[PDB]
Amino acid sequence: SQQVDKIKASYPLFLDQDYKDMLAKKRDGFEEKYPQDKIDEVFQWTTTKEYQELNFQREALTVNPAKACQPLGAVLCALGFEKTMPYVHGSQGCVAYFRSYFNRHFREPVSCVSDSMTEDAAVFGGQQNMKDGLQNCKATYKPDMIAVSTTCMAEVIGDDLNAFINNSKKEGFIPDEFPVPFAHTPAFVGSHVTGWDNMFEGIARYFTLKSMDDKVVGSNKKINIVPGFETYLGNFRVIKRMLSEMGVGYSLLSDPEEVLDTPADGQFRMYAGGTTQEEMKDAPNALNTVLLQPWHLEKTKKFVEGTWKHEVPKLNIPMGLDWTDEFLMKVSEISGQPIPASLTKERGRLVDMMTDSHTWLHGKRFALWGDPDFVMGLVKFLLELGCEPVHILCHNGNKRWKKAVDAILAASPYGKNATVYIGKDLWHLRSLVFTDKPDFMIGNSYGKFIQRDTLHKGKEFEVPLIRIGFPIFDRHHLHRSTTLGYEGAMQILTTLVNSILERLDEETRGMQATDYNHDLVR
Amino acid sequence: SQQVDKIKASYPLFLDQDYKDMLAKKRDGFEEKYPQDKIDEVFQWTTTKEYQELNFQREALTVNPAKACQPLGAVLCALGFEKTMPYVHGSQGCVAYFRSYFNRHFREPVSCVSDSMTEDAAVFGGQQNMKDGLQNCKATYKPDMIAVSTTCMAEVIGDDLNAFINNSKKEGFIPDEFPVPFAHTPAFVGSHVTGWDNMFEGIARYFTLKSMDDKVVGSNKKINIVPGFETYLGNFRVIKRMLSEMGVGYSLLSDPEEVLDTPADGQFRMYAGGTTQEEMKDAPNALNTVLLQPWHLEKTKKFVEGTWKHEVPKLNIPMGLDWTDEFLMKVSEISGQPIPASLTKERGRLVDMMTDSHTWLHGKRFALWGDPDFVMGLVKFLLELGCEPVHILCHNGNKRWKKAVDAILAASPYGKNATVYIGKDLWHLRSLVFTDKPDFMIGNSYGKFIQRDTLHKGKEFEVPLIRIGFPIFDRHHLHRSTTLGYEGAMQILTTLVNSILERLDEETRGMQATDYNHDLVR
Amino acid sequence: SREEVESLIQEVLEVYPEKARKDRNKHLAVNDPAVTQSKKCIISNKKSQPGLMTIRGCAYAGSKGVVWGPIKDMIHISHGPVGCGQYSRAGRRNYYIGTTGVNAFVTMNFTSDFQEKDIVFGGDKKLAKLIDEVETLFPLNKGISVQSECPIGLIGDDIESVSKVKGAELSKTIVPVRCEGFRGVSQSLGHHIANDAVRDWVLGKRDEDTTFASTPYDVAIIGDYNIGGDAWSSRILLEEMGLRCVAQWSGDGSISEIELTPKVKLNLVHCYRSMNYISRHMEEKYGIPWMEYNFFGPTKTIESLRAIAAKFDESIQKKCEEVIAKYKPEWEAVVAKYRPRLEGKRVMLYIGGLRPRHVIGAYEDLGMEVVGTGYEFAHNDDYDRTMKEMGDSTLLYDDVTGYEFEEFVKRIKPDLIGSGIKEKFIFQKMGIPFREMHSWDYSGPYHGFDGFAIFARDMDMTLNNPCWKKLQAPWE
Amino acid sequence: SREEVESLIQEVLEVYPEKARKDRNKHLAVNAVTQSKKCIISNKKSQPGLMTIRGCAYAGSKGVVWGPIKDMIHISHGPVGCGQYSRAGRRNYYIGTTGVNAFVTMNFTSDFQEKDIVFGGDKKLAKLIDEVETLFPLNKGISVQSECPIGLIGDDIESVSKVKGAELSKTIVPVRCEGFRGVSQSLGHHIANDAVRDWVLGKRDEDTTFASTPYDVAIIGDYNIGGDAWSSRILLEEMGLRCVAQWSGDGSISEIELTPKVKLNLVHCYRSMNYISRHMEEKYGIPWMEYNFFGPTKTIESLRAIAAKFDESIQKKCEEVIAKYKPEWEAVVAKYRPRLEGKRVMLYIGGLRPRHVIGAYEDLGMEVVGTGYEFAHNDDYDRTMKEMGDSTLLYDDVTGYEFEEFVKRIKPDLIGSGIKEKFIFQKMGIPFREMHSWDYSGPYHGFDGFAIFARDMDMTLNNPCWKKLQAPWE
Ligand code: ICS
Ligand code: ICS
Ligand SMILES: [Fe+3]
Ligand SMILES: [Fe+3]
Ligand code: NA
Ligand code: NA
Repeated sequence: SQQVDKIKASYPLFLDQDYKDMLAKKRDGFEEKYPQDKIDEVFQWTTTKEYQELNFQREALTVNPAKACQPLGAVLCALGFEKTMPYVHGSQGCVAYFRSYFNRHFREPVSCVSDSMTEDAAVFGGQQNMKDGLQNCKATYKPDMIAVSTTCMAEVIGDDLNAFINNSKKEGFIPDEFPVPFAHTPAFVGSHVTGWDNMFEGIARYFTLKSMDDKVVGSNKKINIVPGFETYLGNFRVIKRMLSEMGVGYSLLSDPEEVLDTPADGQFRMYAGGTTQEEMKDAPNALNTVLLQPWHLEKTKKFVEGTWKHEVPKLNIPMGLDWTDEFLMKVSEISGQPIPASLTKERGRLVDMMTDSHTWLHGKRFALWGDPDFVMGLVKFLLELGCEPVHILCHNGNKRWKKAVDAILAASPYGKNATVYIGKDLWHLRSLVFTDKPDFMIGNSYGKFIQRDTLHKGKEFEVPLIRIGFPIFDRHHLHRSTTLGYEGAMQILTTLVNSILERLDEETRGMQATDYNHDLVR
Repeated sequence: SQQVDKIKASYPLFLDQDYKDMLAKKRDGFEEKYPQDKIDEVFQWTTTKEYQELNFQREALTVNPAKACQPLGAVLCALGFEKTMPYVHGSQGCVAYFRSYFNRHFREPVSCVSDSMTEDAAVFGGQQNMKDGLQNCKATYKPDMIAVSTTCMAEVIGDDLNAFINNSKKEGFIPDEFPVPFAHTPAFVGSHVTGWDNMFEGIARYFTLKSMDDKVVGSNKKINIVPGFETYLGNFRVIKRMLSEMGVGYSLLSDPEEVLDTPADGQFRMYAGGTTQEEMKDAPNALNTVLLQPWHLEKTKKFVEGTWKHEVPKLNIPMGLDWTDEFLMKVSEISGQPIPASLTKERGRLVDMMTDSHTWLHGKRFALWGDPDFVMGLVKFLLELGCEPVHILCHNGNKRWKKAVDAILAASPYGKNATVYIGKDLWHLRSLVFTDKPDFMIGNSYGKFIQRDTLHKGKEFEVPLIRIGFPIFDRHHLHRSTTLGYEGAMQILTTLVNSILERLDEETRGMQATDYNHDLVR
Repeated sequence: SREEVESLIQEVLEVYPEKARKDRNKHLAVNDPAVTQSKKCIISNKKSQPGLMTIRGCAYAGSKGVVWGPIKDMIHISHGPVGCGQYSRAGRRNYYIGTTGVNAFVTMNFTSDFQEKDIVFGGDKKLAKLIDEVETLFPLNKGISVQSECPIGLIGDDIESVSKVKGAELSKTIVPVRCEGFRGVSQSLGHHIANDAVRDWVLGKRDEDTTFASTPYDVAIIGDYNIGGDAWSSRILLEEMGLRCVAQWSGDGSISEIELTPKVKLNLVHCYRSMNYISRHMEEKYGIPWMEYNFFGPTKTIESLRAIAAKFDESIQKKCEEVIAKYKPEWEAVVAKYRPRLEGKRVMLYIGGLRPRHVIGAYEDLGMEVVGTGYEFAHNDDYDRTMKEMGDSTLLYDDVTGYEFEEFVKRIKPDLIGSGIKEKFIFQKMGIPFREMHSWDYSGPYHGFDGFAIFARDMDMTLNNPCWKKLQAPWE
Repeated sequence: SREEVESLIQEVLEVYPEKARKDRNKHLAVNAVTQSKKCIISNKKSQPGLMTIRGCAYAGSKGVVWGPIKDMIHISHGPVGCGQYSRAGRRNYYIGTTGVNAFVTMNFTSDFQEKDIVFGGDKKLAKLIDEVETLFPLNKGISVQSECPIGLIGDDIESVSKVKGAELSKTIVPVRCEGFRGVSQSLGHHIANDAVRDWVLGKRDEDTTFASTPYDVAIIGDYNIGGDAWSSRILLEEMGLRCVAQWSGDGSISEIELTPKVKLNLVHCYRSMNYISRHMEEKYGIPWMEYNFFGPTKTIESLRAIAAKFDESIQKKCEEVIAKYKPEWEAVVAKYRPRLEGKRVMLYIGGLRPRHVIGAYEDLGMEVVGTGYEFAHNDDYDRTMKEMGDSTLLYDDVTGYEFEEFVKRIKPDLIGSGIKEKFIFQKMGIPFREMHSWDYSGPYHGFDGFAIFARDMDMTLNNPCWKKLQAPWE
């Protein structure tokens, strides 16, 4: 039933008595469900010392991964170029998934096409898809560039992207001078960040490799900035903001901030902003190239050093205090620009917030996950804050990365109780927050089901989720936030300290029971 | 007892069994406390309509006010001028309170002095306190200006601020040319916002009134901006940012953004930034003067129109979409500058966020409080978002203000179930959220004790607090936020929709009970 | 204006290369009451032209996403690389009652996470290992399905041998499903492949069963996936009418419920497209008849309640009128409040395989007019039915392209658009109210009388929202 | 040291005009100092315009003494400023149902407007008393905390209290704690102690109902900051004593009214509560002693001194308590003293802590190089001389400029003071702990409190943030 003035959605409609009895009768009549006490026994078993050991014996089964597949990152990389249409050579279902994945995180349109390779293309290759695909896409959506990647179907059957695009130009489906950069992105290799790296290198390949004879390193007196897989609008904007403040000529290579944030003013803009093709052609003339997230830009690095002849600085992701300091000092050395009073003051304000908030942050234990560069920057900042990154999980990390992070934990007393896990997933992490319970989780929206599980064992055991990372689907407009630089460190600090205080307020809300500690001032 | 590796603070230490029994024996032995069931009976009574009717018959008793006294605002106004020392002529206890009040909201030093008027000033006035006070302060803390207000003791005994300062200069305690503006700020008139108005008018008086002959309106082609009582750093910064983007010459009169946010870089800065004495001297030469919070700047208004001959525009506080539009359109007309593409795009981005989040905001009911201008701007924005500001309380509002807000509610179908309360306090509001329960509260930190009360009746009846306003003592660094302009509307929108969704997640976290609606994507 | 819709159709086709122009011309039609052939107004269930940005999905989404995923007490293995299981993780709101991770597993993502080494040597040995690890860590699962992603067939693996060997080894139901994304043209073939996998590996498990106590009023809900509780709000009404719902497929469905479906007296098919296959098989093998029904809006629900009841005896028909009379004032209150707020407004739809026609009556119950609908993967029997639901001279579009859908909106200028997540923010930026008709915009349910109140409330809040008045800056 | 402090003292004073320089010379001392009278003056007027940290007599009555009494409603009589700025600012912890039977963190006020200045607030107060009784029926007494204007305008709150008290058979306590009375919160303590004596303490002098035991005791001058008194009574009762009452921390009016029954008054805060303690000795014969529950050394010394005032059973249980907590606080020092040893601290607090916490710092191997009070008296400074070391710096009612300048030359590793000082020195790169509100931590009393105190001093002194005050590029 419904009362017209007060409509009930699924919650709490199905808590009505008649819906509750019906759901009880459906279960007892036809579901053959394990008795509740058998369910409770097993749930308790799944939280134990025992279950975790078996859980970490897994070799074949993955449960609740913390990574996506390559072509997802190739799409995001392609969206950062001017009037560029990302184009995934393979099956259509992938593209609908890529688009929907980014639609929900950015709450924005995401334009991307497939060439609809079918069962028949598996037997004789997808070259006809490529020729008609390029021609249709160019004619219908009018892009200045089409950046081509692959689904796993195209990879396994061996479609040669290079030959296929060349034949599409040969037989006149697209003009010969029309830019069609490409990159193979097998979903069974690496993860979504690898697809970003492969795509960017392919695009850098296209506009540069054959034109090096006229290139002089540093002639454009600029610094190239490669952001990598990045899903916070504020991270693109804070990097450009700091460089402009320093008066440093720069070129952001792949910059999707405009297309991922168009205004609602009565018209739909398929393309907006992005790195121009000329900025790509002129990149070799830069003083140097800075990789913002080097641990998933390895191939790009080799090309920037091998072909552009740039000596890429060894810089960590600009997260936290020390690593933003190092980023700014290295930019100052390359560009000759001094760090201005404006950025030195912003630094002191971040340190000020650390001094005012250290009494509530000190010793707080965290479980966290994400991409390799995002994770280690979060690790470093938590140490600078006096926190303990107890569980550090990176599903798509490698051994070299884990060693660099282990070295960081060793240089601080707050890394004493910390362990770095690679190749493990969120079901592994579920065990850790039960066995070695932390105070909070820092992770994406998938982590909400882990807090779900912890609360079921008991309120005392609940581990609240702090949403930082990708993807964040159950909150609105957090994709606008910043995690890099001092500004991003200021946002992370405030979120962390206030999550602690909101949880303290919750635990001291009980009148006459615990509200003696329900202080107005904290 | 304590475990060395896990020290317990007051919470949860006092939940230990031995402390629980001790507290039980203290109560049963010597407290002569009312029986628990009598406490429950009275609590339930205090939530009823009956009680509310009695609560609203109050004429003498105020309980849990939502306002401060005048000199508090006079201090904040004075801190916004360059190297200015706020100076409150009267008793010293007030100043310790003013400073501590602002210390805890801004988590920053607050410089303010008193002239320690004692019982003996009751009989012979505080003139010796003024002469020695000015001389000591000027000599010790090296201010460029001393801005004088009054405590209520000085007001009741009738100290002539004008004569006292003039004689202090005559007999050589301070230099004759040393700037000493003053303003009477009786705590028994108006509220803290009135003290801001009184102080600013006194300072404008000081630097202009005797010099109007050489003044030509518009000769410096600037616009004067009076912010009023303002405790969000981002509100000062967003106004200056939008005008600079517009290329509009402006003078922010009273700007404490620098001194309320100095960097921790090894030295303490007593003064930082602020409106210069010249900007005040030259203010009459501006094209016009815009009052950002006009409903507590009437005295200032009359002086700017009566003496500077400026035609102050009829503008609401720039909060929300329509009023930021009107603010920008009026600035464009006065200055001749067009609204730039950057601000037109930022507007479209705010509208985009409204379209993405309207399904969760629609119909949501709010009880809110604060200063008059902040409240009506919050009301206006909530109506633009499809939400219903059911309980609108302004303890220091007046009848004309209530009429302007009532007219606003009448021009929108979302103000239909709304009532505006003036002269009522937070004990009144507690009753309203029980008898006419909304979904959330938007208010300052005092509102936390109302949510406490609501939860005690039942989880079904809990009204969560959304912290916007002054003072915010139980969270860290929210004073860095913005509430004005499109940027502030973007922050408020995000805060509101995510408070709604965080509460939905809490209510759908129970496994097998309500987590069928615990959606990953919202 | 039939002439103007047909000139609008040609105009939008003028952008395409000729091969795309000749194909798309056959999937864009203007409905005409003098014709319900479908085989003469429009073609469907064809290739998606390459490079035109189809809204379509794959056969994996049609099997794992749509039919198999919702089955709550089984664990479903996304067999292949990391992508498919992750992009599909808890994306569809197939609501269920259960203890997730212990006895229920819908919202989780089990996958073999193919590495290159599984491409080289094959994933059959990894799959057997994974089945054992599933059995160790999740002992209370009542079955396992293996949802084949793209590379499984490509490399030549045999999930069927693994399933039979491991199934026998553990005496457990293990369902191999050949739903690789390259098979077919859309999610549709995933429905068919999944229906056959159900038939072959699950449905017949209790053919020799003689314990199930049968009643004359036993029924099953076929093709309701409980989006936001759609099937729960449909079951309340059937059981108030006196029927006993033995099973629901797949929304909040258990494997035992599926296995008991051969026992029922009547199969109630909501989604014809995804579930007509298994319904025909149960009529041929067990003799159980099946009928289609519609629980969208009060008009269709009442028509459905009376048609279902007519298939039984007078007692059920009597209770049918009791249910109708009980909810009569409730849905009348909903219409009295919201229809004045929505009457005369025009709606354009584009969804999957049923809803594009099924929700029309509900819009009309609030007095709105569907000026355009379309499907991503419908067949000509879906379009035959759409022709009796749609009005004269309205525009129909099959597997519409993003460019086509944009252009069509620009000319027709509907007051509301109902479609999917990839379309929502395009038209919201154009200033046209949008409601998601897949996930119900995280609202719902929309089925039954209780759902009509939410559906009506949702259409009102968005179409009449103040935000739509503010798209143009006052100085522009 | 010695000459190095004395020259720092004169060096900083050269900025003042001579009248302020001459006065402030008398309030700055370096530690035959058995007699305060003789090396520093205290409890005088503050110099105008020098930014004193002091408060008022209202803060001394409503803020510290009366406010914490949980089952009474305390009326801030006057304008809105005083009740609002002190609302829930002091963490005088209590058990109760706020708004129903307890009212500590609420703000009751008459909200003086100009009409009340003109015509007087005596009629408004009587009407307010009635409104309190209808809406808060379970209050067991009312106090009227006068703010500045009450005495200046010529009100008579004693008559209101006497008239209304009889009509309603209710305890109504007039407190004339107007902010201009005195030079600080000190007189508010004195005014509040006398208001207790005159209007509350004598209500059960002829009532010999309460069954007394030889071990009945009262905690005088513990306001339960973060639970300080709870962490103290547990030790006294484990020793076998019965704490009849705590004043005013989690204290009830009935508890206060039963204090004349006890055998011994245990005074923690001498400054704020010595007045009523001497009075109960004169009228009821109850002796009183001072004690210290800051750190294990002082707590043990206090437990054994308190126990010595009873019989062998209490002295025996004293050693049992000491032996129980011995391994606990030994683990705390073993963990934290290595991390704090040799570090130097400067303090500045109200009227007791500046001397009361020295032993706790030394239990962690720290050295208090400077302490001072806002509103202490010469008997507080006499007691300070024994606790402080040779050549340390003493300062009475210090100016913000003085306190900054002193820190700049001494360079302590930690500063212990209040909220108005915290963010000054944090920006200077010096670790700071609030020694008023315990920085929202605590308790710090007793053995359970020493663990928190040590953890708090460690977490702040050794925090990584302090090494980042200087940008690597300057
Ligand atoms: S199954 Fe089909 S696309 Fe019939 S694949 Fe799709 S939950 Fe749609 S129009 Mo998403 S044939 Fe169901 C559908 Fe309809 S996922 Fe849902 S809304 S009624
Ligand atoms: S009462 Fe006094 S200023 Fe003895 S007015 Fe003050 S809660 Fe201080 S040094 Mo705040 S004489 Fe208590 C005090 Fe000490 S408020 Fe607290 S910390 S031990
Ligand atoms: Fe958007
Ligand atoms: Fe600060
Ligand atoms: Na795919
Ligand atoms: Na005062």
